[PDB]
Amino acid sequence: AQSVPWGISRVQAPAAHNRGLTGSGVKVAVLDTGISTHPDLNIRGGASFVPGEPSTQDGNGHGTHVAGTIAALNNSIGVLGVAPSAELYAVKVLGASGSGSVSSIAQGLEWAGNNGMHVANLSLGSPSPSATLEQAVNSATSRGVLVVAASGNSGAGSISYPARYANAMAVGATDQNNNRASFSQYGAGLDIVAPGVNVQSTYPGSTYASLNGTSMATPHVAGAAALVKQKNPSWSNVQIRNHLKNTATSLGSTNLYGSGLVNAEAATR
Ligand SMILES: [Ca+2]
Ligand SMILES: [Ca+2]
Repeated sequence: AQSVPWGISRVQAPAAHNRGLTGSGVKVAVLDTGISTHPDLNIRGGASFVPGEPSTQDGNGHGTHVAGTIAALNNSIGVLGVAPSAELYAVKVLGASGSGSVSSIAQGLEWAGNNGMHVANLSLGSPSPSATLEQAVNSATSRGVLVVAASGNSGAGSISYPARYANAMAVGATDQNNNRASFSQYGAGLDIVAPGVNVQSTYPGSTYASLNGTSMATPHVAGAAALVKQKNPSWSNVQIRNHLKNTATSLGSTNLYGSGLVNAEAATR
């Protein structure tokens, strides 16, 4: 029995699936705690930049969960990703405690750029600016990677790093009423929002779990970006970013919502 998580429907990913767009041939790096083998996931490869964790498997759960929102397989089990044919790469930059260093994150962004990733999902933050982080972001972006990052779960009216840097697409979280989730950070730099409450996805152990956070919102956008790239293979990171905002459903102040709610139907028309 396959279920479709509410968020996947809300961004209207199955309309895009019906048009034949599933993210096929699009390479997506998940910079997180790793990704575990799972019957509803296909991992094409990856790299670890965590000291003394040479494998890319997930000892936390967060990365596996984020990965399934992007690319859970279309079949008779589990859930369904926004872009269920995307090519998933596990880039481990966070440890089991869900924490890492800017050194690790930057090395991951370097690798993504160097290995031709189209999209880099960064469901993570730093509260404090880091030059190393911003140059890493800038670097990946000039190589052609589209960097998507979580705004943060503190509830404040400013957003975390590296989401706050110009070349990273900043994603906040909405609830089932399409309101801003109380924890979702907002303010200057916010680009767009996506479902981030009660998000069911894949979890280590061959199982499924429901989590809340802007970390859960971000992969909806990463997924939607892979659909736009399959339909428009010559488009740049910047064209995709702009088209997602331009086609999003408007929710009110840009301070709070960015351009609004990502809409995969409208972006693949
Ligand atoms: Ca499935
Ligand atoms: Ca930004």
